[PDB]
Amino acid sequence: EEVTFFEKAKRYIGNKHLYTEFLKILNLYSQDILDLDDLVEKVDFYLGSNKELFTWFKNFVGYQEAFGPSYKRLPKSDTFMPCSGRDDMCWEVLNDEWVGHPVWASEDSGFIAHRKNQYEETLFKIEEERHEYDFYIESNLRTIQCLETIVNKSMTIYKKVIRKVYDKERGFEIIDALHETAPVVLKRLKQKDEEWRRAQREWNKVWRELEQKVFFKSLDHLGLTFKQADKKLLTTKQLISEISSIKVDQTNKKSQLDFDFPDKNIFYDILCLADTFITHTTAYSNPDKERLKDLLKYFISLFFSISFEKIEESSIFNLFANTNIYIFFRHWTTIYERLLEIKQMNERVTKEINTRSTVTFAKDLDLLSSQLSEMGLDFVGEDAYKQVLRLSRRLINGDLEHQWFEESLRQAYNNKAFKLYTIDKVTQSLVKHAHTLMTDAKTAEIMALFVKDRNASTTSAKDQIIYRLQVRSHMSNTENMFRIEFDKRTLHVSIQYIALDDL
Amino acid sequence: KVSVTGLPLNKGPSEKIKRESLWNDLKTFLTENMTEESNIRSTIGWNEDFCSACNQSGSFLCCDTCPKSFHFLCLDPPIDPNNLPKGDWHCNECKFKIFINNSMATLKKIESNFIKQNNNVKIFAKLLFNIDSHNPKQFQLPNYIKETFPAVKTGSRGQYSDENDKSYNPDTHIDSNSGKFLICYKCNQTRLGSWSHPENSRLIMTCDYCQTPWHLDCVPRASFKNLGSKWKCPLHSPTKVYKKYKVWKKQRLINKKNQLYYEPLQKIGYQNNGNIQIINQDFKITQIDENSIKYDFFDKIYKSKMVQKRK
Amino acid sequence: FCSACNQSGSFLCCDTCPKSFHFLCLDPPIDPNNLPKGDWHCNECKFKIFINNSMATLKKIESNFIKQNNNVKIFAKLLFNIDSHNPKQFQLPNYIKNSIKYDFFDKIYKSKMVQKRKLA
Amino acid sequence: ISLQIPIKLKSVLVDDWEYVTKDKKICRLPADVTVEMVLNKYEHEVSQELESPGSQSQLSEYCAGLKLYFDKCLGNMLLYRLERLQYDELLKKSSKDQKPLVPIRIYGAIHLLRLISVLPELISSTTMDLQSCQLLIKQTEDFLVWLLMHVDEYFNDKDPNRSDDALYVNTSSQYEGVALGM
Amino acid sequence: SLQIPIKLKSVLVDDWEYVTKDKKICRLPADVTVEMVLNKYEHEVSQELESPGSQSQLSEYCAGLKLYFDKCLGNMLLYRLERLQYDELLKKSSKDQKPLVPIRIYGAIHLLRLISVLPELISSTTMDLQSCQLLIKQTEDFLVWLLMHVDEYF
Amino acid sequence: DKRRVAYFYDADVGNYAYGAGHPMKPHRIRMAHSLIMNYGLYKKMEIYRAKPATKQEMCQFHTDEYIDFLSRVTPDNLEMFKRESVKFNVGDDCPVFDGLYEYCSISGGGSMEGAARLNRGKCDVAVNYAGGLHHAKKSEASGFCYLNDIVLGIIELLRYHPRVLYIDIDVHHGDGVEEAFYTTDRVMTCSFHKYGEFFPGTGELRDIGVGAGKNYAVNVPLRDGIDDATYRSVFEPVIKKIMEWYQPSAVVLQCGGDSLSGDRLGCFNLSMEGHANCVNYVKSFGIPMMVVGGGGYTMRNVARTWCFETGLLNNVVLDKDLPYNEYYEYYGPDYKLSVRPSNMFNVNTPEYLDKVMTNIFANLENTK
Ligand SMILES: [Zn+2]
Ligand SMILES: [Zn+2]
Ligand SMILES: [Zn+2]
Ligand SMILES: [Zn+2]
Ligand SMILES: [Zn+2]
Ligand SMILES: [Zn+2]
Ligand SMILES: [Zn+2]
Repeated sequence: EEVTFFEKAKRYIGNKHLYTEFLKILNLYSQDILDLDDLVEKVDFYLGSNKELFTWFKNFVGYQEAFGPSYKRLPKSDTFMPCSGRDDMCWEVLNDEWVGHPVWASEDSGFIAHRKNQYEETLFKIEEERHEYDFYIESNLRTIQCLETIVNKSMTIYKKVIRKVYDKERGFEIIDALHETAPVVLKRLKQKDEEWRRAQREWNKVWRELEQKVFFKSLDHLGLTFKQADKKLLTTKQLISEISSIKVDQTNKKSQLDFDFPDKNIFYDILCLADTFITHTTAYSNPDKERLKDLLKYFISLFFSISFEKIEESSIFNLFANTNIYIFFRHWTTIYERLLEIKQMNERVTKEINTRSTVTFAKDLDLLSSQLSEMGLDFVGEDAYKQVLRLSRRLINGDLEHQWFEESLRQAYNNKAFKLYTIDKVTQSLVKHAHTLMTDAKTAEIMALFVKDRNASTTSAKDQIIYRLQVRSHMSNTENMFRIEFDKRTLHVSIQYIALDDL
Repeated sequence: KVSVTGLPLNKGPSEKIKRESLWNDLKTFLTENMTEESNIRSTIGWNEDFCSACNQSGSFLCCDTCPKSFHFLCLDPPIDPNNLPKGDWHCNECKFKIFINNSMATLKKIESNFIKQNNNVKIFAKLLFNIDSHNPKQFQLPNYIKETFPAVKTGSRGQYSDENDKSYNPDTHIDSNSGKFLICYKCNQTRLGSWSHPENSRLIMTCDYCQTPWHLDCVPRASFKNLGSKWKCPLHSPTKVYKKYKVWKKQRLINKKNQLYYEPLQKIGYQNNGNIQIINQDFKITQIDENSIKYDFFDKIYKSKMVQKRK
Repeated sequence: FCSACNQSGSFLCCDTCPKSFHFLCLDPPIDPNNLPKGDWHCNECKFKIFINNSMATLKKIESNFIKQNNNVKIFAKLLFNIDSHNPKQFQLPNYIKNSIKYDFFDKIYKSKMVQKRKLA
Repeated sequence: ISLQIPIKLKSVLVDDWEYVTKDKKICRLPADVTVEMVLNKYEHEVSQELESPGSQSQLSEYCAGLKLYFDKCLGNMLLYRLERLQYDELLKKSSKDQKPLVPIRIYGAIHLLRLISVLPELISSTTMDLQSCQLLIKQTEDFLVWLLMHVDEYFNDKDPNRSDDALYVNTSSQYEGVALGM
Repeated sequence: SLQIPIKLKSVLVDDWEYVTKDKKICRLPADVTVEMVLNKYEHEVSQELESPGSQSQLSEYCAGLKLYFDKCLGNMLLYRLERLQYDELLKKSSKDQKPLVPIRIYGAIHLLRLISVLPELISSTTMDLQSCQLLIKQTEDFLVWLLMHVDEYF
Repeated sequence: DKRRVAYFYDADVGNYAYGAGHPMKPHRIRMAHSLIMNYGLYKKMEIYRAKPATKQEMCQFHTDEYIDFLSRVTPDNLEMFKRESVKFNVGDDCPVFDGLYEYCSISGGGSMEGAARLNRGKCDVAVNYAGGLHHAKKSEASGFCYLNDIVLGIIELLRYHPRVLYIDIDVHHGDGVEEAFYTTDRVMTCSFHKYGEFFPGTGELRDIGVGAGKNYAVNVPLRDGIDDATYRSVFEPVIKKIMEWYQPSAVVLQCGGDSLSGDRLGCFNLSMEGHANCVNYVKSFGIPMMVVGGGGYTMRNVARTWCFETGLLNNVVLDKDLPYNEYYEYYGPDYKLSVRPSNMFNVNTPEYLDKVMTNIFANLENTK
């Protein structure tokens, strides 16, 4: 077995440029330039993912201070620098040789700063102005208090105060006179304090209204960029790439995608939103609207076997589909997962909103915003999930702006509901994909075969082969196929990516 | 005057800012009467913008007879800034040309220095005389040594440079040269994640030397490399070893004109350094071939086995 | 003068180089009556035209011969130079007066037999 | 003109360049082996071999001229910008004790190697004759061959973080800031 | 150079005297030829080597020595007074149309003179300083082994 | 636990300020006090004003030349110090303002007095938010820090305790403190920091120490967007293992607000509760502790976090409604005692943290 190790390693590595470096490392060991530890660590980096070959190699070769990358050693000449207050214990415990100095640790390049959005910059500017006003006012007030203590009966503060008040450069003479005029500086400083305080009141009002609109936008990171990323990443190519990547990872080591539906009211909510859009949209004729509603209701009632009567008034099964049906199902699952995520926090968020206390010292008295309360976008009562659904319906209709919808969601869910900012566009795309499922002959035939199989309810093993063969006959010979499996006992969906393995 | 608000600090409203930024258990005063002094410490009982020498920025001590400015340290002898010369200052060449440069009779002075040094050294007398008319200048390799190694380049400041100096984003997992997925060497997976669950994905690096891709969690590492040296995956030869100490360093790359190769006839046991090639006379690159490496490895293993089993 | 034993007798004169050899002091020996009936060259001056005219360039035939004779590689540089010298008498040195894997496995096999029998 | 330097010495010079301008290291001064010691050993080892006085006096003349040129040009052209501060410090240590600085007794064997690297340019920027240039180049090449022979005992490779007796030492932040910032 | 023992030098001088003064060329292929000696050497020495590299070196050296004794025998390893005999052998090899294998004709007297001028031949090459030492060491080891077995060979 | 708490505050510390646009402001110290007194925590704590440090006391760690330069430098005469500004990095990176030396002396005196009170047994918790400058190293200013008062406080602590633990939860690596005790086993430094192209540049997983101090320096390099549930899952096991194996006699905790969500420079996503959980966990061990407040550049958040942590040290949980301090207008729309995390993405996968913790636990085996 010792003779076949090299070809085993050659096959496992799978590249020539890496096998060359492996041979170079082995040669370096063979010339007494590498000890066994470095050889074993390098072969760990090469064949360590394999468990048998590495152990065999370690048992064959007989394997049986650590300086850091960010510290240098200075010469002892540059070590003894006079520290007058240093003692024997201080000399014993303090380190004088090894130095780190981030500049060396930066490779003489620099550092990357964290990106900040514009609302954070506005907040920083407001804070800076507040700090300047408060710093000047408090310094003047402290100097005033000290001056009153002097007149009536810790070094640079008063000097800088009277140097700021007197900018004529004559202030130094005033300090000298103060060391030898106290009422004069007293009455000057008190007037300065009064005018600065008035200006501070006006500026505090302005800053309050300015911050009170951008605060919640400042804490929204994934939401701001969201409604450009959803358009780019909710395409057919991205979903195909995801399922292909999962399949490739599985094959490098039948249930690629797994979905679990723990609630059925979300289906009615999605149907309601879709019907609202279909009624509102000026992009389909009158019969086409009814056809789209019928398709949506029939598909949801047949695939998930929910109901057929209450749905319009409010044994594993397999489906072999082309790209269109897969994309339609993926859009439906996206809507369902987003609504489920916003729904599972119903009780906590509802309790928070209802039991949201207010400060009585100055909040209720002076500093409040009825802006969201003037449009009913404050979620008081009006259970959060149902209110979100109602606002989504309003946005789909068009009588609600996107800005106020997003602001209400931000203030009601603490920026945890940023994924519903595109509910109208996702509903529109779902309706469009339902439409293309009608105006295509091949997809119509595939859907008819699915309906026949689903309604048969009693089929033998031949249902797995002849049905797939007929669907492929209605399909082309080059593009992918998807197998969607539905289980009623737990309402579980499994998606398998049969690109060309059926041929 | 002017504050950060852009106002004299006494105005306030700034009507334009108003329109832009609008829509349409006791107090601290008792802290001065409850702070006890704490003094129980155990230690309480005690013309050009560059330098004519190095061609770099910084503060300069300028000359007047010419537009040349030198650093304080870039001067022979160096001058401390606190102890300013405080007088008419020129560089060496200005002093020489003002005081000594009589071009009609300069050769006679050079010959006088030549014959004065003829007693001891006459091959360097001209060179010694040629040193007083030159200003200080930073040392640089004379442009025929750097070209010997076709991997060394000069930076903007003149420093040494080598060939090691350079939310949910799924497209980083795609080669973009063939459309395939970048498969991590350690785990054999791409771990692309999904837009539904972007926390199921793993960042990938695609090493800059051999183009192999790695995960930041497979090779222990926190961030990407963007500013420092080029990243090299752990699948490369050390090129520098400390053996218990003794230091081994791999030879630099020589231009192919002087890069001598040689193939030994021994091919079983041949003491070479890590300067091999798989298939002035101090930089030979032995060509070793794979079979010889196999035999060397097996020889070393078997010999060490005997060495240990003798005991 | 026969430039193989440095003696006198009946020689075989050359044309390009002024050298004379015996009919029997050659490798292979030639019958004295059996003339070449043409152009004859000794071991030298035949490799010279071989390497300067017919092949491409110098220092390339040696590499090809060494690569071809890689089985015996330590003697390759001697085997290449042996076919370039005229035969000479043996004067005293003046101070007296998948074919690779099979070899790999056989080497390991014999070496491990030696190991085991030496250990015990 | 043209100087034939062995390739290993070129590698040594490039290593020095990398150590100074990239790793921010300087030379451990005073050197264990200075320029004066290297030249004295070379002269004693070479003159003891040949016997012709005409070729023996030229060796002494070459060594003396090399020493003089190094002493006169080290402070001008043989130092990188980082090293100059160190140089200045030495001058101060020389000026406090009334002892003049003699650079051939402090620096050694790596500043001499970079001294005889710009000799072609220094010769080119003169009015020197032809056979004098030929003689200088021949002596320099002989010295370079001799130095290449004894290379391992003058240019060792030990890390400053491990050995206290290495050729190079690490600079501190307070040193580098003054050197490259003021 | 090569370290040839005194006894082997005496044997070479004895053969020189027995050929060039009292002409007594030995008989046509004897009982022990070069091939038998070399195979027995490679067989009896390989059983005391514990390294595969040494085994490969020994095998390569033996094969190269055989292939070099083939092309060097009639070139510069024969006295003048013997050449005619060689010639007749050649003629026999011409008549029978059987290839000539000089390893199995000459033996144990002509291999000794083969490793007697090798330093000269090596010096007239371009071999490196490291392989020539290996060749010298191998030849020295073979010379010592042959000196050990001298009474039964020659 | 019911510990006795000493609280150090100087009323002049807020009157010093950096440049106009500089992010670092001592004013937040004045703010956290105003909340603390208005919540009524002065009834549970002993409030002191430490005597400011002297030059000789500073020179126990720093050099005489650096301290002498700091006591003479002024915005007026900066042009007369051109060699010292580049020696000590007190030029553009770390500016020079009117109250540099008195501010440094106040911070150092507070830290040293807190350590002294811990030594004498007067209290079991010392709080000094003026301290916590963990970047200055003995001859130079770095990271807006001019005097390493943590080193002085630990030096004062080492006169009575064999082993001292130092814990840093700022986003930045504690380079000064780690460098000061890099070769000793008396002090064990542990830092949880963001490593990458970030300012301290240092803090790699293989910086365990040199010499006798080998394996007595722990670095946890983290990524952007870490939250409370992940930060505590990293923080609790590491600190627990350090406590069982190193067994310190006293602990210093640098509570820098740089790790809070919404910071100018920081890139973490910790809320107030996730930041105070570290303080609560360290307090739950029973050994003497000294809490210092280092970084933090959003005053309204760092002040609230410091007030909440001070309340937690007094075994109370403060109400979420602010008590109407002087700076009431700073505290946003709701005027609550809370810091809201953002929805930013967390790039700290469990595998990377698992590998980091495995490395740290392997190194920690040689400290007991
Ligand atoms: Zn300069
Ligand atoms: Zn000038
Ligand atoms: Zn991976
Ligand atoms: Zn690589
Ligand atoms: Zn003859
Ligand atoms: Zn001829
Ligand atoms: Zn910080």
